[PDB]
Amino acid sequence: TLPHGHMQTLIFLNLEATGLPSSRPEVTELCLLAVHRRALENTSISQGHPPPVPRPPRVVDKLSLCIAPGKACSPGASEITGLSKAELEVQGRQRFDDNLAILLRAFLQRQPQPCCLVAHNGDRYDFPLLQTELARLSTPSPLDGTFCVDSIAALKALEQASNGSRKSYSLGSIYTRLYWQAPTDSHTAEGDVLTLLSICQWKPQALLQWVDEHARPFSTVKPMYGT
Amino acid sequence: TLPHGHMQTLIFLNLEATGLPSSRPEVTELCLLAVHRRALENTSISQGHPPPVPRPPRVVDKLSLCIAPGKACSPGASEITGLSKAELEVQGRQRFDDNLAILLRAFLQRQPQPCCLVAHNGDRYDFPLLQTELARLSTPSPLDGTFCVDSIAALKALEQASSPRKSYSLGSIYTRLYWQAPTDSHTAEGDVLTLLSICQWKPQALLQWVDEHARPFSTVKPMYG
DNA sequence: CGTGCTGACGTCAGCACGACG
DNA sequence: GTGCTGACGTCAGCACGACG
Ligand SMILES: [Mg+2]
Ligand SMILES: [Mg+2]
Repeated sequence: TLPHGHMQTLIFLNLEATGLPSSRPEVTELCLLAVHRRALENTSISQGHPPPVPRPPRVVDKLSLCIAPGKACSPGASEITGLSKAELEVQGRQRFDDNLAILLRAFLQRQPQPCCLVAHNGDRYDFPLLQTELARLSTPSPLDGTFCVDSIAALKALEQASNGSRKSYSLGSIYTRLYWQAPTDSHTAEGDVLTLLSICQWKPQALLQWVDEHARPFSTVKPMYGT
Repeated sequence: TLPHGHMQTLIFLNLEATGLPSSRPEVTELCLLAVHRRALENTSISQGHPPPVPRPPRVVDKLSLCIAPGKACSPGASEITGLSKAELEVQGRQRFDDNLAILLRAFLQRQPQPCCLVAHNGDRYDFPLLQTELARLSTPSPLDGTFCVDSIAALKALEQASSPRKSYSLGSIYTRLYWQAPTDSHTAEGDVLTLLSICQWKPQALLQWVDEHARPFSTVKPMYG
């Protein structure tokens, strides 16, 4: 019926990095926003046209970190994120190390199981990358026993509530289509995490149902690249 | 002199709890916002009357957690924070436990040293309460080696830019500097951001003051035992 | 009876390039 | 390389009611 059961926690995830998948990129900034199932069900369903941007739930756990990469950012990436290896290193940020894994483990162990990660284009980007960054380490994966889904597929599925042109599923395109405003704090880890949360809160009940149906273990995601 | 060196990181801190010091209160929500020295110094300079609310730095490590207490919130505490033991437990939030200490340790270890906490009224409330919660645990204090200060003291100091009986509550100071109300009132993160704005008013002066007044968190005495 | 139309489904070659930083 | 899409082959379902 439901592989793995009803998800008790969604953790909304977004990464910034040195560049794109060709480039064997490294993670520059990470954000996690953990929301319990109830919290999301209790989102208000008060929708005219346009419906207002849903207000985040009161109760939320959040983690936002900047990470020094082992290589420079592409000029392109450093433009759009507002980050650079020079600046992270003059500010004393660390690499993606075992210590960061211990942090992530403890954050996740505070969330009730089962537990699903949620990232826009996460099947192709955030989950492989993270998997690579984590395999490098001496510790055991903090993400073992955790599940994951991609919000593009979620929102594609959900826009079977209505047929014009074939339309974009980029984070921004979706937000604007649904709420008729520009989103904000673009290409900062937390900012896009909050945008993502807003689009998932559009139809909470339907989303959870779909997450429950399509959730798969993080341990099956294959690394973007190796060594 | 400068008793412990230049502080390389400021961690802005704020708690919500089940009540006030005469209850033996427990922590319900906790936010840490870590900003490097340089990131503070690179804040754009306040000018004009009022000056605009400074924009937070780009580079920031942030932690926000809700925590289930072992006892009920007071009616007053629940109203003002928007949190209640019932709601925290239906949502599966945990106690302040050994695992949370590990978490906090790892967060702090990611910050360059020396490192100072900053809390509004922390000398009387946040630091002792935190000290209390930590002493209950089987682990060592994650805050060994970390320093602390109170922002009420710093902001008193800094407002002898004028030459004079004001209120030094968080909202009073903000309204005084920026002529606006602050926004997400009595949510751990909200008031941390409001605190950061305050501290970004005269970034240089503040860091000077923090360097002179930072003291070890180990010397803070618990609220209760 | 067979014959032969129709609509549903799974497959695959061909085509336009998304969507992450 | 990915990820839609339309063309094609296949198959199950359905309509015929023919005759002495
Ligand atoms: Mg994204
Ligand atoms: Mg306070």
